[PDB]
Amino acid sequence: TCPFYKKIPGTGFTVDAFQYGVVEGCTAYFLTHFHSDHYAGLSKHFTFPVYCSEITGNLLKNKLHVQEQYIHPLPLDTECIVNGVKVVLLDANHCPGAVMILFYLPNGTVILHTGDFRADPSMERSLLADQKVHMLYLDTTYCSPEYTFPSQQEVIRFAINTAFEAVTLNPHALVVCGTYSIGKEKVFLAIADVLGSKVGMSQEKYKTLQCLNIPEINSLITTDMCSSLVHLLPMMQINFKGLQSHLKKCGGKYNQILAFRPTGWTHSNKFTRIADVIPQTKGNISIYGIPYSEHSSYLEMKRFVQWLKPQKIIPTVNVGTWKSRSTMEKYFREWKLEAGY
Ligand code: NI
Repeated sequence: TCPFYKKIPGTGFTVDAFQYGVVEGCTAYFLTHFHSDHYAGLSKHFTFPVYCSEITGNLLKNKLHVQEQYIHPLPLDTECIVNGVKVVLLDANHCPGAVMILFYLPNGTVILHTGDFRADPSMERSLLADQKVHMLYLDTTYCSPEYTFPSQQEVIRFAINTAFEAVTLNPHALVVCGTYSIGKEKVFLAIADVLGSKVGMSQEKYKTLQCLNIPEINSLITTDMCSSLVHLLPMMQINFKGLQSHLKKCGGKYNQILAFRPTGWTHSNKFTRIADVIPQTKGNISIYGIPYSEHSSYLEMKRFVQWLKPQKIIPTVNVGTWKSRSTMEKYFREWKLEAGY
């Protein structure tokens, strides 16, 4: 049965709660974003109202084949009424179409659900600043002090300069970027822009990108692999065997590959800066691991919460074990005592 952390008190609303069949009481199911864990259980067979962003709506319609009658897209940054209750969607700074949801309860309680988010100081000057928030449903993916990582901009700069240097040294080099869902599109779009190229990709991947309301998208991407010197491939193929295999398939038009694996955090964040990063190499193939995160670091998450001063915090990530919940509670109390709420 549907856990209390996916339920919104004193409404019949739920959030990211599609895997438990019919939730008793629920009149409206909210989807923060189009990642499989959050959408899990939704399909063309679902027949209840789904509320979400316009991008998330495009994806449900075209990829999942959810029938149009059940998709209720809502605009960003606008007060809307859903089943008699005032709501706002805000940009989560996660993947394309990802939202936080602000719920104004009839009794006067205000609740923020972050979905998945990368906390940022621009969120301190949104509609969030206009009133007190009593309860926060928080993306605790990286809620521990060892989780640091560079800015997205630092990582992109590094990728751009690296790719440009390699292709100017060898204009028969191919650049490859690994991918498994939506998110992190700026990595491959910024590399292509510096090389003057479109990004080549499979039919299924192109169809996904064509849903994302990216301006001038037709001028940036293509299914013609031949005509393009940046290719997307599944993350599972970003290894020496997979990359040599792909290189054979391209028909002798390239003689070298530079590949990037965008990742979350891995243990080598604790010593290395972005400038010190060096690839793994076997013959004419090099693989760079670059820590491009679309979740809050510890410092970013702490800042956000200390600004917001919630009366109660409800974690939505790593809640399955008592040790994790206990550890997280410890950090929330520290934050509260330091800040004075
Ligand atoms: Ni996500």
